[PDB]
Amino acid sequence: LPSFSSFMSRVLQKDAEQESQMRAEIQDMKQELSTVNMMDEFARYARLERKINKMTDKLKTHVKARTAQLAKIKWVISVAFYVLQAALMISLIWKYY
Amino acid sequence: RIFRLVGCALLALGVRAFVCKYLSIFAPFLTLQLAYMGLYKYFPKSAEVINRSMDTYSKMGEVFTDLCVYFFTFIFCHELLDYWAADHWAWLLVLSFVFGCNVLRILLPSFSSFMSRVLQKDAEQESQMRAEIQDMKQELSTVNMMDEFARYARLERKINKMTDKLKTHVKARTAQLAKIKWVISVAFYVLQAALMISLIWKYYVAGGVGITCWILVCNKVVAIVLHP
Amino acid sequence: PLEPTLSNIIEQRSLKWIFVGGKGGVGKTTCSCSLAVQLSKGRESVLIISTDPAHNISDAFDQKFSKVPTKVKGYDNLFAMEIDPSPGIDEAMSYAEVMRLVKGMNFSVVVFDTAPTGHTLRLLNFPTIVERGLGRLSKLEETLPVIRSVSEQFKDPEQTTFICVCIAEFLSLYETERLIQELAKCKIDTHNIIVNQLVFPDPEKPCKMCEARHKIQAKYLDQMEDLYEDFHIVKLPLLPHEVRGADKVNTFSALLLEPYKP
Amino acid sequence: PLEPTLSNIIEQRSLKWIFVGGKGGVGKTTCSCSLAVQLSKGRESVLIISTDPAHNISDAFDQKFSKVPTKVKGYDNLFAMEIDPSPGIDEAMSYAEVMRLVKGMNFSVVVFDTAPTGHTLRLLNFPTIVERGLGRLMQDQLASKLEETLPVIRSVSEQFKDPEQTTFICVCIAEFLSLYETERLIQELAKCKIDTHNIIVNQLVFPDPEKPCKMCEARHKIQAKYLDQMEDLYEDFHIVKLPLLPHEVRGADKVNTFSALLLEPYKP
Ligand SMILES: [Zn+2]
Repeated sequence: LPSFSSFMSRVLQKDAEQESQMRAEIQDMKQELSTVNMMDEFARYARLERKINKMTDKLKTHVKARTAQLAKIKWVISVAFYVLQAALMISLIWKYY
Repeated sequence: RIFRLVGCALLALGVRAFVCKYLSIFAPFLTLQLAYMGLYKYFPKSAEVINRSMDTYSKMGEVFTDLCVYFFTFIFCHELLDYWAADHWAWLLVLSFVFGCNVLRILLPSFSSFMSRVLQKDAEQESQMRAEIQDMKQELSTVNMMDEFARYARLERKINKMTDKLKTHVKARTAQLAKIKWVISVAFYVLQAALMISLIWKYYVAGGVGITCWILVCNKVVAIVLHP
Repeated sequence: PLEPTLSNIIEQRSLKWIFVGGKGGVGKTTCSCSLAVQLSKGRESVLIISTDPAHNISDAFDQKFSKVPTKVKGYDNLFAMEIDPSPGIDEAMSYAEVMRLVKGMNFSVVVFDTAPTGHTLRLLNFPTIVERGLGRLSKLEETLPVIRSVSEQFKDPEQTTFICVCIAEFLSLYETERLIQELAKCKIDTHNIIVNQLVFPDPEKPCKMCEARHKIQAKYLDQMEDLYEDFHIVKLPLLPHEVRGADKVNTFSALLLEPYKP
Repeated sequence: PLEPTLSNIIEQRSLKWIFVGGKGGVGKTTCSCSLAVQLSKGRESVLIISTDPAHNISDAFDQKFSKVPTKVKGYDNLFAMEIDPSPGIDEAMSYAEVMRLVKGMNFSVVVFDTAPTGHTLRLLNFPTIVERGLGRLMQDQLASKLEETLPVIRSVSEQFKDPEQTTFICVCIAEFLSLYETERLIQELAKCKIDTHNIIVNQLVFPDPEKPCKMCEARHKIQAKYLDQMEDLYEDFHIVKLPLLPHEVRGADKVNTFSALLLEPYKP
């Protein structure tokens, strides 16, 4: 488990870079928004929420799909685990025979 | 998918019909030729490592079923001949055993329904509560806003109040009975594990694995067929 | 920038469903009946359907109505109706009966008037989901087609459309923004934001509050334009409290063809 | 019946936090400024705060300010403040910092101008949660920081739920949507158990037959109806109406006139 987690993270570093930079700028402009008047700039302000929503929801659904394939990799490692029980099973089999 | 299964069922029937007759020394080879028939038949009808893994699990499950089914075929063409010792009672007893274990894993919902002894006294109150909240909202629906905000808000706060009262009551009950069922479940669970260890000591290697085969490889299939 | 006339909504055949929306002290019934009266001219026969529990169609049209769709006094093709009937199955069956009786008349355009809280077609999508789960495990089958039909009817960006209606106040503006986003999320189409209660003063009136609000509302209206150049805009000046009734409806609906000139 | 003036607030000596809230185009900053200018007279020293991003205090006073209290010309007790940055530990740290500095320097009363989007009182619920966690988890500079916050946070919390030293002023306008908003707001506050006795209204037209203008009576009737159903539904809470002011005078003069009108009951 720890070893595999190390490998998955080391390959998933591309995701861990992109998600980081994205959310980073996200808060950057969220703070910008917080410094935007709600009476003389509502138009640009509205462009900004629409942008935030599009970015967030799209990448977020992407995250659902990524975590889906991730749980598929947990199910193939669970198959690997079931192979390790079959392994130790044949081990006792030969310990007898 | 179901048709291939009943096909292997008729295969099993043929195996019972003639394998024990022992016309030749061919039992395992005929086993694996009948298996090849279906194995090949799959293709006409029908990343890379992922595709293999899904199939491997499916085939292992089916073969394990079929292989031990071939063993059952030696257990029935000869049971009639017995009528034509202690061992045949020993086979019969594990039938009862596993009927009991699975009627209790299906009895667990009976305990869920048995919670209704106190859930009746709960239901009467909660149901009356609902009755009032629904009629209050239905009357609320017949109220305008621009000229009747006063009555609107009056009813809204009344409903919302009784509503939150009801949610809290129901949540408490559910969040109580849930642990109750969890604990009674683990309880009889370790009691069937106790029954297994009991039979294991009663028969204190081939026999043990065989027992496991009869209690699972077959029964779980029967359960998925009759009470999926 | 487009033009301040509803030429598109009038000059189109494929439309069959028009939905009007908007909270606040907005004359939803007034603008509904207005669009209906104008649309009727070009079209063949128009069936107005209310949902607001205030039934202001009765007020504006001085006749009594019921769950039966009926004719309209002083008119030829105008047709009115209203249903307050607008666990989770009997509501869906009532709505299915409604839509069946609608298809039976098969009116070219069935304009609605949504109520104070939200939109009635967001709700309709719930029964199908639960229905499919129930099937997984009679009347529901029959019911199914009469619904998938109108579901395509609605998902089409060419046969149905939305017309939100707003007042020149920041709260209503933010609300209408939220509404437009929620709609575009739920995959409907839209092209129209009527504004309403527009004052139009002149120097003949030395009133100063009428100029303070004038500048405020003006400024807001222009910020409104900036953010909606894509969509059309429909200026629609506030009418005196003098005339109320058929007089009003006629006069008011006249504005939805030519731009207003004070 | 119930006095249309703010006598209770102006007369009470245990007040320490006077929140002001309410969405819409209302000039809540101006109303709070007026309340402060009036409160200072009888009391000893009043410290305004602010959280709106528009910094309306600036345009209302023609002075610059920063993250540090500061005197304002023509007043000996009014001190201005604003906080534009206003993890979770460091958020609590910044809030604790402002609380300690605002309260230590012999300040009898603190006035807030909450933003028109959200609510920050409820925040305190997050700390107390953490507190339970801290003991339960056990059973350097961060541990010391946590120690210096929880007693302070929990101490500053009781003055708020206390109905005799913390007071909320919602403000709304006479129109449906805003009325319903300030309704739901009152209900949610009463749920979170915070005292409240006062609903200022604003932008009130007051016409006379001298003006043959028709809209001035159409809105007038509208305002009448709404204001009266509002009274009916809030007879308990004090109602203190304020007239709309013309655009000629903007500045200290409008501040002191609103102040007078809030002190004494309005009559045209
Ligand atoms: Zn006027």
